[PDB]
Amino acid sequence: IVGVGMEKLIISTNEHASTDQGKTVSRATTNSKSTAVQDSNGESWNTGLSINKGESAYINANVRYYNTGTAPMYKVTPTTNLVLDGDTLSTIKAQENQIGNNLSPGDTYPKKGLSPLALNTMDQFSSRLIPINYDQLKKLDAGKQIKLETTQVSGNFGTKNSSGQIVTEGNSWSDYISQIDSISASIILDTENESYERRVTAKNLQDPEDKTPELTIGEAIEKAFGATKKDGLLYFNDIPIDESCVELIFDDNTANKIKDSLKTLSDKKIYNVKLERGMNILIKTPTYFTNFDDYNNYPSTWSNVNTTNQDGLQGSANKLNGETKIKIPMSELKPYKRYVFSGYSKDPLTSNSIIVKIKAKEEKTDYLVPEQGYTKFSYEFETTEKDSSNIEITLIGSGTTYLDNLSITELN
Amino acid sequence: IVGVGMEKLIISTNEHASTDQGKTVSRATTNSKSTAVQDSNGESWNTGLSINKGESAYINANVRYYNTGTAPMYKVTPTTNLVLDGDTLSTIKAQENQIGNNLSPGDTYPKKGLSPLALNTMDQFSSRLIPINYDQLKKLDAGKQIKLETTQVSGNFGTKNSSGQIVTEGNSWSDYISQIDSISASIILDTENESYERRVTAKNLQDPE
Ligand SMILES: [Ca+2]
Repeated sequence: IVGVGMEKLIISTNEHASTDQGKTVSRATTNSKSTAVQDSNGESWNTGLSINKGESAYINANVRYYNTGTAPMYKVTPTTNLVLDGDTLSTIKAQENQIGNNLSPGDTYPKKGLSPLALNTMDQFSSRLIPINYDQLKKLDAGKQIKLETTQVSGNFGTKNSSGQIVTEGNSWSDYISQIDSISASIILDTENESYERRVTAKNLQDPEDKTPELTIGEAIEKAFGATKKDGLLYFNDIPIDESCVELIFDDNTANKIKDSLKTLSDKKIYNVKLERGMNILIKTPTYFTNFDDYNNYPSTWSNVNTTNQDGLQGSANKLNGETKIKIPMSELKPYKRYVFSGYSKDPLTSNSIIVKIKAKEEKTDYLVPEQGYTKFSYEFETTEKDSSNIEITLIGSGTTYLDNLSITELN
Repeated sequence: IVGVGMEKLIISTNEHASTDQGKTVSRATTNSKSTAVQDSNGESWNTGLSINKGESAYINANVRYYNTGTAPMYKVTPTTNLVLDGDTLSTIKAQENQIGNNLSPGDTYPKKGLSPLALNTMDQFSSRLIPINYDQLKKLDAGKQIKLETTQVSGNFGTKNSSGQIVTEGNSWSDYISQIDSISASIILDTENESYERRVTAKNLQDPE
């Protein structure tokens, strides 16, 4: 999975400015019928400027290639789009100057610690720069930006023979993109400072001749991301990626399919749903999360803690008649980003609702009525300038209610 | 292990200069109701200067290639970056004018005692000079420096064919770079007068096979 990210853009205006300076000496005489003598001298200066409306300026872009798949790509030749407002200025296929020989998974071309490469030419033989129009130049000078979109990437793969001779010529990756994408379900894991994109084969139910094995979502996740099991829970390296401990974001079709297939399922767990073709699953590991059993990474400390019972999702409730409090030092938060606070609450015996207050950019209050089963609430907030007041949150509520798996995540 | 080290850079200003010179003679006769006669002589001088803001100057680089590995590289073809402040001016791949046919370990192309090769073209056919902007040219005139960073190198290796000869076409190191780097550890030794880089294979304890 290869993408292109632009780092900065350079505008080169194309004008022809010149200057002049002269000097003239004259002499004249007259003979009336009385004589006259005339002298003259002086200096002159001139300035000029010429601008071509058709091709007013040129643009240069610095880019970085990154890979997040499971296989390397040799001879990376990506194609990029340049958009100003709704106008695609040009599409440039990478020339010989901008082809990466090797791009291993998790790596980057150019390697981390090196300057980005410059894509400033459009023709096949790297001889004609990228032009713009005068109106587009005025739009650029007005503060508008240029976005870079990647549409396709061409590369080769390696085949090893018996005696060990890698050959990467004629082994295009484009012969397998359509076939692989049409029989597989895509799963994405978005950890901090890292991202993984995977494809897992899914069985077809209408074809009696499809002998490929059947997988559930949990098994597919474990196979794809190399997760390990401790006590029935999935761990990536040390981060728990259990259903209750992360954020699952689907598209409309996958959400509808999961909802429809959850009715006939006994366990009523998303990880037990059968994986089907075309599914799109995204997992976002939380920024801060604790389960009151063995995990905690919050900068502060919970005000009220009572985890001396076998309750909650797994042996942890942390709730008495008093209300809890969190102080956010704001020292580890994005200056401009929207966050989500989520958790599970169960009300065994009917009581009053729970009132939540969050102050990060705006003061918001909501009332939730917990049920006999734990239910996610997932309220939202947002930072302002990284130099604002500490975020304080209350979970006002009585009636010996319960809590578990309270987490904070970010969104893109 | 092939790298590129720049030695100096040369700026060629893309200015146009012109000069002129003139000389004129005149005569005017007028009758009034009289007799008037006029004789005149004049000269002129002009100087000009034209500059293109889009392409203000060209640049040239003198570079060498050095090898510190254990194997030779045939047909060296490195790619370099030109950085002024944080702006990569251009990414140039070596054309046929800047290819090292042979580079034995510990050697240098060109050999020791020869002047560095000049990199001053950017297109595939070496028919186009590297341009810079007016702002970039002023930055150069303000004392700022251009740095050269190499990103990748393309080369060949030799093998015996069915007739007992040696063939270097179609054998590329890029097919093996990733495989070698994935399963090996790197060790570098820096002496007073030379540097050595090596790759040594390492065992994976989590794979029983
Ligand atoms: Ca728990």
